Amino acid sequence: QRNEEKAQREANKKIEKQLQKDKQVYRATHRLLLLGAGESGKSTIVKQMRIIFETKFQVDKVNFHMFDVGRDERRKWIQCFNDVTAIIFVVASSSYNMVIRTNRLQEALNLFKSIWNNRWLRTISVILFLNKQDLLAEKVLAGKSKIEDYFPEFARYTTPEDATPEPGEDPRVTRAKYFIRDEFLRISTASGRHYCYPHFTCAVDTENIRRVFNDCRDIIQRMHLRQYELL
Amino acid sequence: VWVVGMGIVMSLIVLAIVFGNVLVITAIAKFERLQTVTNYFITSLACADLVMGLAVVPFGAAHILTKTWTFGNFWCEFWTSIDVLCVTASIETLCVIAVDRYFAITSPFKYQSLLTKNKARVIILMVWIVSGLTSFLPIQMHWYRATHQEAINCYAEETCCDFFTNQAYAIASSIVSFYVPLVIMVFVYSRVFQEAKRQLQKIDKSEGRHKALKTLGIIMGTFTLCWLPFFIVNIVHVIQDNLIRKEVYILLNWIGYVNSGFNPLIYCRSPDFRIAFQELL
Amino acid sequence: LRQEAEQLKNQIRDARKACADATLSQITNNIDPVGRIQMRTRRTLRGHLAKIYAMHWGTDSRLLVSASQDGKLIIWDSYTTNKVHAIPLRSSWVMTCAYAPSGNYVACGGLDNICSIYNLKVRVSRELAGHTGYLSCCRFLDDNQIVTSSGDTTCALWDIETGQQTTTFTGHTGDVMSLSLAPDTRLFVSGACDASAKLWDVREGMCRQTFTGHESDINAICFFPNGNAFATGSDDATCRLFDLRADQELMTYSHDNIICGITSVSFSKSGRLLLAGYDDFNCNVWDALKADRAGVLAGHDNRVSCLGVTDDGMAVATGSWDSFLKIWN
Amino acid sequence: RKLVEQLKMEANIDRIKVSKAAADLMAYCEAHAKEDPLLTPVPASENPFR
Ligand SMILES: CN[C@@H]1CCc2c(ccc(O)c2O)[C@H]1O
Repeated sequence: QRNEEKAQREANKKIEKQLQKDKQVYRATHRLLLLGAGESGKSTIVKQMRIIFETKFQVDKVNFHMFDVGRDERRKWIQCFNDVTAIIFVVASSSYNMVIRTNRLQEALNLFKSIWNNRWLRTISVILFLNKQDLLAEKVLAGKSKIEDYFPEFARYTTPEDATPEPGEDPRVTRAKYFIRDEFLRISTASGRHYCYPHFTCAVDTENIRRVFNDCRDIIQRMHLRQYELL
Repeated sequence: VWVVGMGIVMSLIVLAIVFGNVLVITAIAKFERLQTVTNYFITSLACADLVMGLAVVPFGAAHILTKTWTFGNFWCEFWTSIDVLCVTASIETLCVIAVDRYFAITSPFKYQSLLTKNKARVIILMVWIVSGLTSFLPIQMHWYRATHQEAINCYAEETCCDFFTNQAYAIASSIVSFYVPLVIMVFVYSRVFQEAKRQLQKIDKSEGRHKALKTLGIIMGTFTLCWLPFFIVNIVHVIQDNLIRKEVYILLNWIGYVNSGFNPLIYCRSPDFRIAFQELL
Repeated sequence: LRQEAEQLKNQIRDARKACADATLSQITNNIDPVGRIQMRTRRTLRGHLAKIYAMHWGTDSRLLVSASQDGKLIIWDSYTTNKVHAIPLRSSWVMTCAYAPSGNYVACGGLDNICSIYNLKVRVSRELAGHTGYLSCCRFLDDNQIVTSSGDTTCALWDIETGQQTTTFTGHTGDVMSLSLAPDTRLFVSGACDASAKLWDVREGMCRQTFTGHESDINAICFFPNGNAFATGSDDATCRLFDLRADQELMTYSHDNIICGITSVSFSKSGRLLLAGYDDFNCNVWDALKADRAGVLAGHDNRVSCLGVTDDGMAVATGSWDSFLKIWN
Repeated sequence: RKLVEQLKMEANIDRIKVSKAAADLMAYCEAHAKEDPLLTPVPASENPFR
């Protein structure tokens, strides 16, 4: 009879209403991904943001979701994350001297190259964090491992006068940190749908949440501007 | 000879408007990937331009070519009402599109919640309701008619049917249709340009080692240079002046008309729209 | 050490070369072509939020199950278009889905490493865990046994009540991305990120045969209805049809125009048509015996991610990243 | 390790000529061709979707 059809239509209407409510709840939530090395210190960034592992935090009444995929050398799950607003990349800037039986920083550079030139995620920006800045400063000041020993490009490298450094009270650590940043920046610029946003951060610092908020806002603004052809 | 030549231009304008707006509406409706929050406003603008180009442009061309209006007085009033409704709806939808763009750019986090399909439908319904009010209510109720002897003679005459309006109605129609949307559009586009310049400066500083000006320039030009002269002549001729001849008024009105055919080729320049048009044709 | 392995590989290569007398195309050159096929979108479901990942027709030719990145598993009635059920998933990401032949259970698992199973008579009856990596595909042998493909390069055979891995089919280099079952429950095969695609026996638990013979990244596998052959889709533009009895390749479906890989592969009821979804927005069909394309299906907004042909052969359902499931007949 | 034993087990298996397998597949496709609604014509009334 038609009673079964009427009941099925009622169930469909209820499910559609619930789906609309869920869509309203979900379209306002922004997804982020943590992609950092084991020694990169992603745990410190996770702790700073909180203050598969899913972390939810709300900034200015805007909800965020942060997913960490946790060896997996052949990353095939990366194509799943195509709707995320940005990809949070964490690389230990003090791990230049550390060697894997290829420097760890060079491995991170190769990982960044693989992520940037990915066919599936071509409109996904990257938020870059460089933890262990204090450790990098200590390593550069000590001079036990020369920055030019593993990176020959430091021979002709010069500090960029345009970039105003923080009051680190030492030109050497500033030059090293800016070289490390410029490597990633050149790798990203070698490819304008998505952008790279470097940041110098320390484990003590807790202002990373506002940095992520502002950077995601700028990412959405740039996406809209390019969609409307104003940039 | 001049009338024969004028017929070709009017026919070409009508055909261009109809073809462009029909193509835009078909592209928006046929493909489900094109449907979006802003594409609802785009298709409302396309519908308004299509109805105006189909209704008033051919009839205005017939009136100007034959120098006489064969149909009845009621049909002339209906044609004038349809013309005013369509122009008001088109310009109001341009203003609404600009407002939506400004809200999406300067308020990105709150844009998703602020604008939805229900909200877009409500906004479009409100725009069309206010346009229908401003058009039909003061026309079908004989509010716009003037007290001049010439106006009364023209209204009583069956064949000749020109446009004669009160100062009050002319001012109100102008401010409702063009002037307020002009101010809102200029403000929102100035804010959008400031945001774009800030973003360009930041991107230049960070990466190290324009387009927004050109786009806003073409949009503001094809809006202003098309509508502003007619909507300043309206107020001039209504407000204590006789230097506005009929030829100037009609020429500026027809420039405002051809603005409708100019709009779709600039408001549907997106690569997705181009791909949809290629698939359709 | 490796000398024995090299000798064994040479022996199997020689055996395969000796056994290949006349290729499939040589025999099939005297067969009538299928001809042009017109496939129309009979019904579009369009009840999803985010990109969907996998689907599975029910034992009955009506019901559907689709899993999306939105984390919602919605059961769809193809005939009526009404949504029978909507079971949310604890994990936001669901890499696959499955409909049991009984119809009383539906399994969905993803990056959570847990092959959650829902009872339809919608609560999680039991969640099966123990995989080091993410899941890729799940199939129901019966109402009490389910085989899952994991990112830890292992495939497992579970028991619902016990909740423990009855057998582990180890011995694979790359991560398995898709598996298919034989018409009977005895045999099932899977293809990994490595080009190797191996056949397995659920009882013995050993890889009886290993074909490989592909470029890289096999992403989809289906069984020929007869069960003697299975076709593998890969990230390479080609799609190949293997053979269990001959233990080697039979035909390769490649075209110059196509440069993208494969995402889902499924045969027709008679096995004459090999429908294969692509990273391009449109799916393609192939003459399984003539190796000639018959007709390109209509495209979606984004890439397709799944294929399914009804047990009755009524229609084929394709679901893309555009959150739309388009039933085709 | 166990890879050598697995390869040795895989090598020792009975195989049939590929011509026989191709002929068997062609025979199956020819015999069950009428059953498939996709390949064969589909009546307007038979089609549940239209
Ligand atoms: C057919 N001529 C009409 C007369 C006055 C008028 C027009 C357009 C928009 C308005 O807001 C108006 O008040 C013209 O198109």
